[PDB]
Amino acid sequence: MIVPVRCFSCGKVVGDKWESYLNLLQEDELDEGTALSRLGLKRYCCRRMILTHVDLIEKFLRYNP
Amino acid sequence: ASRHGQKGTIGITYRREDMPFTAEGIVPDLIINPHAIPSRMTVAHLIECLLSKVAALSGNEGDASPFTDITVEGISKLLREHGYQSRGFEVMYNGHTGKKLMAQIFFGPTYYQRLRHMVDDKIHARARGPMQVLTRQPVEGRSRDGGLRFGEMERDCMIAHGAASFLKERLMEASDAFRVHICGICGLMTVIAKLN
Amino acid sequence: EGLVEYIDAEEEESILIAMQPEDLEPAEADVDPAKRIRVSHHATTFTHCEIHPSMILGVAASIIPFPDHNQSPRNTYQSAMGKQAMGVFLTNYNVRMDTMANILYYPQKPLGTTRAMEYLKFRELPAGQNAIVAIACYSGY
Amino acid sequence: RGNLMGKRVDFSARTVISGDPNLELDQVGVPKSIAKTLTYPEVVTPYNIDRLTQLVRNGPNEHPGAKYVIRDSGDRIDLRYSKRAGDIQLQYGWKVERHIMDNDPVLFNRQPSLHKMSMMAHRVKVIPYSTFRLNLSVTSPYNADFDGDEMNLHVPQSEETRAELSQLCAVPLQIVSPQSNKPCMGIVQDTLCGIRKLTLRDTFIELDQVLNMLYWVPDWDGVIPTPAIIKPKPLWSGKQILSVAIPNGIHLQRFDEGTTLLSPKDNGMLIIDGQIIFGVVEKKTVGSSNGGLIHVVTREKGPQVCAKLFGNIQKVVNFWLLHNGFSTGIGDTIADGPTMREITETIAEAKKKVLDVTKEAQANLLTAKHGMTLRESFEDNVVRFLNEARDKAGRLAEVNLKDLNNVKQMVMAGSKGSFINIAQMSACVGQQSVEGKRIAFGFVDRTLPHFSKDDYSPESKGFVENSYLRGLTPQEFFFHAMGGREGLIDTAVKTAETGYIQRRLVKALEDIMVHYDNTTRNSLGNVIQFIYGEDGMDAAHIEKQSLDTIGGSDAAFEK
Amino acid sequence: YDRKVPSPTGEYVKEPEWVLETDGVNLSEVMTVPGIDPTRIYTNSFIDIMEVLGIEAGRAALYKEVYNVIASDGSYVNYRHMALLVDVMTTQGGLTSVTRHGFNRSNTGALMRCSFEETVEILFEAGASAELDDCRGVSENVILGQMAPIGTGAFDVMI
Amino acid sequence: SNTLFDDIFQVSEVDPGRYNKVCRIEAASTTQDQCKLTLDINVELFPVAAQDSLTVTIASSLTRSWRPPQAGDRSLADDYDYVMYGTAYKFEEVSKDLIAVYYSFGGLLMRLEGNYRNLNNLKQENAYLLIRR
Amino acid sequence: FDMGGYFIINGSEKVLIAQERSAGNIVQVFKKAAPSPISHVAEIRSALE
Amino acid sequence: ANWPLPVNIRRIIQNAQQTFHIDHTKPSDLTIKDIVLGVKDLQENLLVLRGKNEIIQNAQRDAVTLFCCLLRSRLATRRVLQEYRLTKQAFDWVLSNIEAQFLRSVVHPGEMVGVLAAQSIGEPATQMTLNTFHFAGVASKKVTSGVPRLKEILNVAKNMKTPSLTVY
Amino acid sequence: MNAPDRFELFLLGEGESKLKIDPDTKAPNAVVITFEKEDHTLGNLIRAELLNDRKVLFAAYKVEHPFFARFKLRIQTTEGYDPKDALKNACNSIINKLGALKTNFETEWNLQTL
Amino acid sequence: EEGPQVKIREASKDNVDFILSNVDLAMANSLRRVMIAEIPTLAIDSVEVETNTTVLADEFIAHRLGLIPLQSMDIEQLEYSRDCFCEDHCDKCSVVLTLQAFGESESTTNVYSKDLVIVSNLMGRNIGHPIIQDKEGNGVLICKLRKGQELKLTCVAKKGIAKEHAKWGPAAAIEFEYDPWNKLKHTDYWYEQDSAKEWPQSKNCEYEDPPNEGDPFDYKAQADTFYMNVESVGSIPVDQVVVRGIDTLQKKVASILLALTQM
Amino acid sequence: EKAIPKDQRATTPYMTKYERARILGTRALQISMNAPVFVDLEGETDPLRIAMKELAEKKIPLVIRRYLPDGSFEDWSVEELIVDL
Amino acid sequence: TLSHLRRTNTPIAKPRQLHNTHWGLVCPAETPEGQACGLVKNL
RNA sequence: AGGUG
DNA sequence: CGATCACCTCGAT
Ligand SMILES: [Mg+2]
Ligand SMILES: [Zn+2]
Ligand SMILES: [Zn+2]
Ligand SMILES: [Zn+2]
Repeated sequence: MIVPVRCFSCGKVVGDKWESYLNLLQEDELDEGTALSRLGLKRYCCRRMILTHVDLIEKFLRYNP
Repeated sequence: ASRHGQKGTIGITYRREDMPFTAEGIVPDLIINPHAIPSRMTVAHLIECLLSKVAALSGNEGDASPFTDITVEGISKLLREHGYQSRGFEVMYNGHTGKKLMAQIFFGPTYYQRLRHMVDDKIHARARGPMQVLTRQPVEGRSRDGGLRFGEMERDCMIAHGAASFLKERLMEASDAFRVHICGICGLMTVIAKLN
Repeated sequence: EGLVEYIDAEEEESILIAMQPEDLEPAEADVDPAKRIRVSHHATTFTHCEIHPSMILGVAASIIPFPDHNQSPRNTYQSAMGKQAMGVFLTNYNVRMDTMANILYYPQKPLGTTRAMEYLKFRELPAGQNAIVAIACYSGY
Repeated sequence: RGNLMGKRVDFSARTVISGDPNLELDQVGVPKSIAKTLTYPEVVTPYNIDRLTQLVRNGPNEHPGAKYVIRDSGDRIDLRYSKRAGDIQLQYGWKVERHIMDNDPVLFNRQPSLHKMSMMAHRVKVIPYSTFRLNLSVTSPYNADFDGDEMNLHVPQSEETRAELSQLCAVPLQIVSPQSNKPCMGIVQDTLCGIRKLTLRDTFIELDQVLNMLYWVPDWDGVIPTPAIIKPKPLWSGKQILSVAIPNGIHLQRFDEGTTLLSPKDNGMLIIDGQIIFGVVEKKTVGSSNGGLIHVVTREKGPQVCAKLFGNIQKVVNFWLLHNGFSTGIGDTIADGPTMREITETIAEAKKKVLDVTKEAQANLLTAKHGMTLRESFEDNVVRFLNEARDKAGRLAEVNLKDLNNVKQMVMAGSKGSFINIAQMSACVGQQSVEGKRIAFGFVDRTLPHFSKDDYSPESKGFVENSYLRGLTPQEFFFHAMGGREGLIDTAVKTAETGYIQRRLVKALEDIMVHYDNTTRNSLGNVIQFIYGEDGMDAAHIEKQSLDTIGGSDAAFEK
Repeated sequence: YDRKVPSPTGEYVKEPEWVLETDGVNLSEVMTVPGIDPTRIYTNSFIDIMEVLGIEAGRAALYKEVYNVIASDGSYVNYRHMALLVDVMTTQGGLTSVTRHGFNRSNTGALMRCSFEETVEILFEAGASAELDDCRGVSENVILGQMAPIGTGAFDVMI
Repeated sequence: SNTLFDDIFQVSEVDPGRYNKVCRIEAASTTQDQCKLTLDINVELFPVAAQDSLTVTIASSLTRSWRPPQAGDRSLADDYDYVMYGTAYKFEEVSKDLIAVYYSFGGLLMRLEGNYRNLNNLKQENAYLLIRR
Repeated sequence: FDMGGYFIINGSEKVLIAQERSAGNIVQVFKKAAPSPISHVAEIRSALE
Repeated sequence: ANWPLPVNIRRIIQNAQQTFHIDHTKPSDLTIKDIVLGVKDLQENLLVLRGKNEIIQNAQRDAVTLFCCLLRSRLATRRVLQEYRLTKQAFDWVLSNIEAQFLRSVVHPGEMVGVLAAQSIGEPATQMTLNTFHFAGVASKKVTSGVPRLKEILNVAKNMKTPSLTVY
Repeated sequence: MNAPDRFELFLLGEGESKLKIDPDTKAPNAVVITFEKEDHTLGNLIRAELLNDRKVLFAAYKVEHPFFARFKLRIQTTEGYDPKDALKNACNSIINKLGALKTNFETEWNLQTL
Repeated sequence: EEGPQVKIREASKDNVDFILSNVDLAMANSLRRVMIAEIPTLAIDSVEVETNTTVLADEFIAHRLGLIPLQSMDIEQLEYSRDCFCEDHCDKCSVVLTLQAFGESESTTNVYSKDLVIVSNLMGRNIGHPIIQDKEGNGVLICKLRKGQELKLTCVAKKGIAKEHAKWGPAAAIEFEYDPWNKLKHTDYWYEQDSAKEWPQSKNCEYEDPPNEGDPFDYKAQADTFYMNVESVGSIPVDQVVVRGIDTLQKKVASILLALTQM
Repeated sequence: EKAIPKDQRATTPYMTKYERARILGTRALQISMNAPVFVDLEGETDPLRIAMKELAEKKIPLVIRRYLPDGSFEDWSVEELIVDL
Repeated sequence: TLSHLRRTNTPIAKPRQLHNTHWGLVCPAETPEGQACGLVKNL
């Protein structure tokens, strides 16, 4: 359910990195690890944030009203 | 709780600054005690952590499937390839002083579950309230503002203590207590209460 | 095409099952000291083979990472707990009217998964978060 | 049963319990809301009039306040409503139902209440947050932990009722238990683990920390002890700064194994006046031992003084450890490359001893001893052969574990872990049993349909060759699950039965008490014992003592 | 079996000895067998010890048994506690069980017994036999909502 | 007070029994053919190799709250490199003439045996050990 | 993601819990304890499907 | 030798040694008469039952029989001098300290001794794990233990599961 | 629910004053200052700087419970020296070090390129 | 200059690597702490929800809004609302933001921090401008809208510190290391065979000399020279995180010095 | 009837724990209800602390009726009873 | 939910025990602790 | 019933 | 004629 703003552990803004990550995976066709590092997510607390996120909102938006 | 039979309540909440910290500046979201490990023998918990650390670093999903040839060595080999000490240990500095802890901490990511059973849904206190019609005793349940049961098992501890009056207070002043009239002849509750 | 068959405990009585396709039926003639010790092919008069011994487990247990490295009761205890754990129970949650519904704000797909989780739809509807955790004696709280 | 022997009661609270290292042994951490709910009827006397009047002014929503004012004629003044809630000019003889305040005695409990120690009087400490807070050392008598346990709290309503709690039920009084004639509380977990670490010969602390540690002790005399070292740096040993928590006039001697007054291994224990001379402080000293510091201090210095001792030791050790740190990794289960080889071949030669004994049984060369079956003897042998393997394999691991091994460290302190734990986690799990026999042939002449018929081999009948580190195979896994289940099965069936036993015992002995003639009589005044326990001594005031006229040689008795 | 027996020089010595262990009980007959120590013969059947040797011996074996359950568990309970229980079952002359058949049938107060088991029927026979309840018991005072003659209430306080 | 005992010892063996800062020393006096010493030394602060020749001194001089030395003008009774403060715990006589004394320096143990110890080493919470070269 | 397998009775979702019973028409032999006169018994829980 | 008894004499002695600063190098100011007769007096003062009559007098004598065995073995003339190196002052204090601690050690009338016993047995019974035994590895060591055995005992089991007869 | 307001960590209440000076009973020329609404950030920093003063015999601080922001600082000085002066000088020494640090960082920052 | 010494290794718009030589660990840490928790910033501290026909809950959004970085450059020329004499908020103590979004398009509509609009009187001070570091020019995805979906709300951004709520930290992780050789012997390494082989070398080892094999332990040595890396969220620039850090610390020490004068 | 004379008394000369708790309790109850204090207060306000001092200074005018198992009793004043403990 | 829909109940020699024959049919772990331990099974 | 210890 | 203590929650008639 939607990309968290900021990493719970440290605070680095991650809420602006999602769409960018998705283009890096789909359009650039790179692997998650190189995708995360290209966005500038050096620490593993910041890595799990995006890598471990499930974007349930896309499914929720499918609900008619 | 973790996915390894490790249930535990929040003891206290520390902000980022008071928390122990990595040379990288990483800080735990959670601190679990070493004493929860030896007797419980939940080794997979420790392995999940090693794997999950490697997984977050490399940007891959860790294969924690049972009957596989995934070894602690194999994982350790990959974690070191990421410039970390192979067994999950990390040098950590004290949040209060900045001084390095003499001990290195097994630090890394572990999948933790938020369970039900939350203090606020459990807390109850009663100091006089609703009384059941028949028994004239405090009602039952938090949802009804009930009285905590002081069972016979509890009555026993008080007898053991030799606290004769507290035991009388629990069963009279708090809870029950009623004034009846007795006939000196038959000794029954036949005396008609015509007070005033 | 009869490449797979349905067996109950009654028929199980009369058959010889291999645990793995490979390690249980190739040939015979150094090792990895890290890897666990497995017996052998030995009894070689097989009629069947196990699809996957991970399949001996059900839903709640199929969620545990490496239960094969855990004490048997901890695996039972966890199975009870996972059912008390919050998460996105269903995508339609907003449209339902249930007596109590606990939904996690930012659920996370675990960094440590089981192959069985793919079928259990766990990484699509998770029930927990990947917390950065330190095993340590701190303030003693 | 549910309305006369027991009943639901007013002035009772309950919540989730949590641990507090900054709380006193005899204290109880009560949430503000709870303190604000539960009240004590306090009669207006010139002694309290000023405080009571003010508390009535604070009202029911501000904490050190009250709800209800009881005047003569009977009527209650509800402080939450009432137009005169701000008015109220109190009179002596009126009662003020004031909120529960710091230091009030309260009856604290945890179910099942199978002990007099499961119910104790604690000193109130009104604190924020929703959990009841308690000192880790009061955990054991209640048999509590913080995995989600809930505790009950009761409030005395009379002056005599609160006297009964403080004079009979108080936590410091319950320290030395009559059940086992030893204490029922001691130093546990981080404090037990840290104390060992702090107490080593190697452990040396500098001024900066020394002073902080010294200050942390509240009773501190204010005197900086002369450091044990005044060489190219002043250094205080851990023993030194910890001996500050121990009071004066305290003497303790032990002798473990190699203890020789020169204690080369730093074993045994020697405390003179109140300074630890030698010996690493672990469970034997600081646990709930028969001849422990606690038993000694309660007897020598008093209940309320020994209660202080917990806090003092806690405060130093907790702090020192907060700064030293301690952890447990996956590395603490890893045993040497060469150690694993030996463990592996240990199990391999056990496997052969089993195979040969089997080969022997099959040849009719096996002869069973009088009283048992040819098969009974075989199984009894194999089971023994295989247990020896696990014990030898685990011992090989324990030996390889360094003094820096965090699991070994806990075992050494006595905080958590025993041999088995080391063994099963790092060397070999071992044989699994059900109904006290190795894995049975559930299928016809086989344990699993992966085996052939009549296979009495270790692997087939439930021997777990692997350690939790290596990982269990599907068969091993299932077999361990079968054994594992058996545990949970009786665990359950025990409590339903042990509970009934407890009741019956209690019911049968309810009325047995010591009368004013040292005689032990029932409700009929029938003699049970003429002298209680045959000596007329209270169980808590007793302790194991060596009678020196019984043992020794006739020659040594003479000398 | 291992035995702690004193040596001729004074010190207690570890001298091993042969001991027979039986499946079944016939104490009366086995103790009269020539070649044994009839002073030392034992049985886990405390009831058989009671019938053959007497109530006092039965009491010694009854404790030895209770003790042995606690001991085998690794636990330790002070003598006085099991001593008491054992005496309670013993003082009656025979072996009164810790059940409704045993202690609950005793000459104790009608209200104090009805609190354990057979609740209504205890009060029923109390009515017919026209029982007078002593009110010296804990249970009766607990029911009667009075300060029981327990510790604090085991004496009267006067001016 | 002043010195209670002073001697030059010859180290024979040095052992770190599962310790990294501490070592138990074994030495006999170069003068007296019976006078021995067994003592725990902090080899991190002052190392001791085997066969070393050290000068040992038991004093009782240079009681109230400890004050940091403060070089200002404070001159302590040492031209030494290693100093410890401890307590006497046992005065065991090893028969006839031979007598031993037990000292603990916050748990760093010391046993010294001979005969001429006498009226000097008494039951005192006071005891200073001093080592040089 | 819903899997079904349940019912909806007066708005509430109901799960019928699978009930474990001993199979019928099966012959089974059992030894009988010491005070009993019959040493062994052969049983058949016969029923019509 | 080791048995739970009131008044830890060892500690009392240790306390006297520290308090009075006992010097093992100086001869004691005691007498054989002071020790021998002193201990004999202390014994007469270890009260449990205050009745001046014969029955109660012997009941009292019986109750202190074992503790006096300890007292005598510990406070023997050779031991008081050779071992402890006590002084008349330290010795006199030891005597009065034992008497006081003994009277403190005595059970209090009103003590709910019955409930105490029941709970003292009941609590460790719930703590009992394994209805089986640690003897499970051996064949001729299989006797009913744990909660089932404790159940057999309390119920006064006419037909116990493992009736055994140990012959000497 | 029973959780206190987060501003209570840095905001003083009614009646609550920052410093509370209390003469120590156990030792001469010793004082116990109670810093209100202040954690380890100030405690440890002041305690470490007091240790630099040669005329300071003792300096140790403590956070008696983590729920509350307050901390206790014990200072013992030599005769003639008031511990309130020891605290004063310690505080100034800190300011002077911090002042220097600010300028030094600024001079370096203005050299960098990015 | 005089006391503590600084040597900037690398500097960027978001990070500062530097060496803090001639300083005490107590100061190094107190600075590290105060950087994390006590530098005041500006963050949304009130959400007035006019309309919410969205997938997400009001508070769920309100919470994310608080987490959005806002320009905190001239935060010192803005009052803490508690100190302000106004009833509630004003221009001297707050900044008012507006979020109006509606899914006009068939395709999924996205809501960004760029979509927040300042309504308050700014009075020429660098404040409340949502921090955008995103390449496309729209930082932080607040929400996603379908079609009929609309979100109308109003934000009151206020002055505050992380010590009250984590949203107020100009924060991010601060790297902190001293003595990369354990010459101080401040930590005892856990090993299996070799500590040196099993523990990886820190990049800061290059800036120091190894223990030099058979050398006696330097007991008297104390911790000075600390390797740090301050990362900024964006609200306040890097220099200012450290500069304000030192400043807050001076200010809080000065308050004690001042509290002594009052008594 | 029944009673036992002051001379000839087998009961403990020392006060029991149950005896003092009931005593301090009863005395505290009286103090709380504005009864006169038989000891000088040292800035004391708590009814139990005052009862504790009144016992410490042996000025509690209460007597314990020690019932024996036959029914007979022995009257022991707080003044005579030894409060060792 | 999935777990609930795959539950077994056994009303009323050793039914609570994980039998050999349960292999690959009923879960070796998933069972309630106490009261109905080993009577409530999961597929 | 469904669960918490 | 028995058959662990206490505690929560639900929806039933
Ligand atoms: Mg628990
Ligand atoms: Zn991060
Ligand atoms: Zn009538
Ligand atoms: Zn304003």
